[PDB]
Amino acid sequence: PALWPLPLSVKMTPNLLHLAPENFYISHSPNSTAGPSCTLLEEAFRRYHGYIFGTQVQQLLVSITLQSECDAFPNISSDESYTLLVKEPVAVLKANRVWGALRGLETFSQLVYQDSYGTFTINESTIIDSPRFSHRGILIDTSRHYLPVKIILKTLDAMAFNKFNVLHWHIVDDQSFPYQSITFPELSNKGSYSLSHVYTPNDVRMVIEYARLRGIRVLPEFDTPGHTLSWGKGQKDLLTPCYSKLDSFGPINPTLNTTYSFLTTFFKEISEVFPDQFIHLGGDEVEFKCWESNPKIQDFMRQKGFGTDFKKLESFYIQKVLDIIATINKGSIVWQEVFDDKAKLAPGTIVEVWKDSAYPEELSRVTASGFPVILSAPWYLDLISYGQDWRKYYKVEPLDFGGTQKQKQLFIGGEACLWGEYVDATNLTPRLWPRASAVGERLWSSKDVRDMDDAYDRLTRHRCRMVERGIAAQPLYAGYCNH
Amino acid sequence: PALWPLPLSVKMTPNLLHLAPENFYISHSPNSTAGPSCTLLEEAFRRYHGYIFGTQVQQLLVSITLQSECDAFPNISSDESYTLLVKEPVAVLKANRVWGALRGLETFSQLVYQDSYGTFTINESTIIDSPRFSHRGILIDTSRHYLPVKIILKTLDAMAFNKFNVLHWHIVDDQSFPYQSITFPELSNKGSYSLSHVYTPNDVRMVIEYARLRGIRVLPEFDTPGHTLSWGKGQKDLLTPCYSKLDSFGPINPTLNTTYSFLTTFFKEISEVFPDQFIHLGGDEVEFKCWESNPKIQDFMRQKGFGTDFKKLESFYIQKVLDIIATINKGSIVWQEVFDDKAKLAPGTIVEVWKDSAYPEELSRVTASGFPVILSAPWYLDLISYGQDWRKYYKVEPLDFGGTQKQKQLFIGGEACLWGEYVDATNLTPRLWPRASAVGERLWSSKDVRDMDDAYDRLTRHRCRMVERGIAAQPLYAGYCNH
Ligand SMILES: *[C@@H]1O[C@H](CO)[C@@H](O[C@@H]2O[C@H](CO)[C@@H](O)[C@H](O)[C@H]2NC(C)=O)[C@H](O)[C@H]1NC(C)=O
Ligand SMILES: *[C@@H]1O[C@H](CO)[C@@H](O[C@@H]2O[C@H](CO)[C@@H](O)[C@H](O)[C@H]2NC(C)=O)[C@H](O)[C@H]1NC(C)=O
Ligand SMILES: CC(=O)N[C@H]1C(=O)O[C@H](CO)[C@@H](O)[C@@H]1O
Ligand SMILES: CC(=O)N[C@H]1C(=O)O[C@H](CO)[C@@H](O)[C@@H]1O
Ligand SMILES: *[C@@H]1O[C@H](CO)[C@@H](O)[C@H](O)[C@H]1NC(C)=O
Ligand SMILES: *[C@@H]1O[C@H](CO)[C@@H](O)[C@H](O)[C@H]1NC(C)=O
Repeated sequence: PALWPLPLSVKMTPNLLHLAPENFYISHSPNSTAGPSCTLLEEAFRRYHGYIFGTQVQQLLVSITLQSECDAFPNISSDESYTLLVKEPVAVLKANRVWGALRGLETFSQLVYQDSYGTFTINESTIIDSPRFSHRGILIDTSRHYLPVKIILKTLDAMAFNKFNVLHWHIVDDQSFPYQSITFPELSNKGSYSLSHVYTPNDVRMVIEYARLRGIRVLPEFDTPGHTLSWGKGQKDLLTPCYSKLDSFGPINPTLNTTYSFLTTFFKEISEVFPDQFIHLGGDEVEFKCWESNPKIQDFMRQKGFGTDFKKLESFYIQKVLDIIATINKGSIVWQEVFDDKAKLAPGTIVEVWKDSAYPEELSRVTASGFPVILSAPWYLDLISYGQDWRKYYKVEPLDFGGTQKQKQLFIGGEACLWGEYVDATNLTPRLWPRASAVGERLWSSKDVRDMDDAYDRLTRHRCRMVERGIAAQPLYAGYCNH
Repeated sequence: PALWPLPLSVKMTPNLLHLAPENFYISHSPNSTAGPSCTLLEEAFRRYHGYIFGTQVQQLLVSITLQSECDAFPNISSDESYTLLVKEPVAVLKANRVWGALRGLETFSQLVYQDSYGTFTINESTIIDSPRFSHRGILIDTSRHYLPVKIILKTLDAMAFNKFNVLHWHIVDDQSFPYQSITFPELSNKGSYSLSHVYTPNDVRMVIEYARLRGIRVLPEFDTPGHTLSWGKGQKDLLTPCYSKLDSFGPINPTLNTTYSFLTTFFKEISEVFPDQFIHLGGDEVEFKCWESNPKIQDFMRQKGFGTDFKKLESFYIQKVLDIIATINKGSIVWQEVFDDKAKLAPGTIVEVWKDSAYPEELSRVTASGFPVILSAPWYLDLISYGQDWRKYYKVEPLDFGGTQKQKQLFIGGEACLWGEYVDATNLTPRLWPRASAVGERLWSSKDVRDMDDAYDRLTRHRCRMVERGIAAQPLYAGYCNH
């Protein structure tokens, strides 16, 4: 009886219906673009029947209206709207695509409950729902700490329970390179913490398909030019050597052709491994020091007439990378610095705003320039604090920044980020849930859903539900669960 | 060979000795006051054999010098010192009491490591060790959230790995009364979150014996007169009705004869259930408004000539409870307010300093008045923050306050506290370890052990060892463990 996220339009009635575990079917409506050949739906039907059961409404008929997209990979443009008509003798779930059906199945399971005598019950009701924003993501960091594939899958399960639809996989960084590249086997061979802390091509396909079956996009992030210390272990001459030499290395060297030919071969591979339409190129916190200390780079700066402005060198670099992505049928997402340091961005390039200091203004600037924008700044869940910090994440109102409606339309969503300096398998799940659920509701539910007492009431029970489903979500406050 | 806490004296040699898993015995020296009939040692030998193994030193002989105390419960006066002589063919662990042997076994297990080829190895070495402080505790809160017995047992194991010797069990409080009382069945029947959220007499015995086998004291805290809301559900007319009329209640009513007869009977039961010599009476955050609003109490204040000074009414209450404890062969521990509010305490009453505003001065006052003191103030592990907060707990130097040497001798130790408003079985362990390990080394090791790099280096490996032993201790920073 606790809905989370709260659907767009909910109409409940005090009429009670009952379900019989051994005689309740989730089936395909005779009128549907999907049938038993639709693996995604067939698996969801079985999956949710187990989540639900561990007068009589004897069946839930599922009807997909338009071409189902059952065999496709979800996209930022995917329609996740759906309609739920709970009545006897047959309940009906209707949606334009399989994506909306997935969400509706989750909502339906949250409606079913057991009364005082253990009787499976559901109230007669009508639900009309659709997300406020299209990009609702969780960022995981598998470089600062390697995360076993199983916990990544458990995270995707929790994401589906919360209607998140994007897993921003910040797979590599300075400390380690777990991604196993087939065209460049020395990256992980030499950059991984160990050969037992790597993601084989199969581990990757596994995350991706498991995510697809839940309507979740897997956005890979291969951060450059900064945050690339671990890439140097296996790719010679990629990183920039620093000077008082020094045994220190800086960001990727943007003045070498070998750098671009390597990035060209590497991203062609990424374009073939990750089916998502987008590739996050990163571009955050590039340290200019080593570049400036390097003699050859000083000459390159002279030959290009960049003077002493290294943002131009950064821009030069990012623009060549951006161009490579553009030739491999992929879109690009970058951290705000790429935009702030005046790089020339092609239309459609998504900018992710992560810096907390006056981010509403950064939102105006980005959308003013006409670029799609994603907000993560107020949702750095790795920055833990004492108490109910879920309230501050919940209270955020993303569209509160100066701009026209056309500008506001460039805002496509946000992400709760769980960077890994202090996170691994021992503490990931409770740190992530239910704190991220606050971001989930703010990104899915209408802007007006803001009552804190009601939020607390539904979140408390949704958290217990996550625990009964095997997600070690931490408590909101003193209390207990009846599970 | 990552020792934690760092022993008092460690003399290491580069000579390597090796152990044969199938041919390595931990035995009673023929010269020892303990033998096979000593269950505590027999269980430890077995337990540590499994921890160690998941120029040959064939055996580790254990010699207890004075009366063993094998069948007793540990006490604040217990001698935990020991000596470890690691040499071939027989190593020797010698201690005055079994308590020191327990500590020695842990240290011995930390000296054994597997070399590059999986060979069990240990460096020839000599260790002389004893704790800097006698009271080294962890406070758990099973009221704000019920904790299944298994996580309490699990916590006791981690405490042993870290040389903690006191479990401060804040068993009840405002939100729930999990303790099952035989004399007062309704306290838990009506005050627990549910009947499946209680500690039966058997649950309590289990915690107590499991702790004893590890040289850990179980210190019970039944907080009064404040923090007693749940006690009111099953014991009528115990709590003070507040007025202004009001279906509202405050702390325990100190003016009724029924209160003291009830507490006399209740604490007699506690003195029989918990073998530890001390009972923590609590006494923190007593709100006076409810008392002030009660007519009958106002009368009592008049009859007693207390005027409008309710601290006198508080002192009155706690002094009577303190007297009850004194008549049942137990000592008392109280939160600082009892001392601060000028209650008359008998010699030997221990005062726990928990308020962090100028706690060093509070330490000065308490010891100046001649009372033993325990510090928890700077170690509130429930108050989480971003990053390596383990370092701030580690940097604390407890004896840095004004006082003579005699005053300083009254400081008997401290506790790392993990209050439960935001803690239950889903997040307790990773939140508690290795953060509490910092406090563990400050309370055990000498005052001069303060190098941060060395601490970081040993803690990091100690944390991996904890994970290996089944404790989901969270990471200190980026990295990995050689699983
Ligand atoms: C689902 O239906 C039940 C009715 O069977 C609703 O429960 C009733 O709630 C109202 C007001 O809260 C009470 O007056 C009734 O006593 C309840 N029913 C019973 C058992 O008599 C329940 O509120 C409905 N769900 C929602 C949220 O609409
Ligand atoms: C335990 O013994 C080993 C081996 O004698 C010590 O390690 C040697 O340390 C020296 C100098 O630090 C190195 O040159 C050797 O290469 C090491 N031996 C090995 C493993 O090849 C080790 O220091 C001793 N342990 C302690 C803490 O004293
Ligand atoms: C865009 C981004 O967040 N970059 C870095 C940062 O500034 O903070 C995080 C920790 O909070 C780090 O993990 C990231 O590497
Ligand atoms: C002595 C003591 O700590 N008393 C209260 C407090 O002030 O802080 C804790 C939370 O940090 C609460 O759980 C305790 O009930
Ligand atoms: C399918 O559509 C037809 C025609 O609109 C209608 O008569 C029939 O009742 C529908 N069947 C179901 C199960 O919805
Ligand atoms: C026990 O003590 C005796 C007498 O001091 C000594 O001879 C013997 O070696 C000791 N045994 C062991 C195993 O330490």
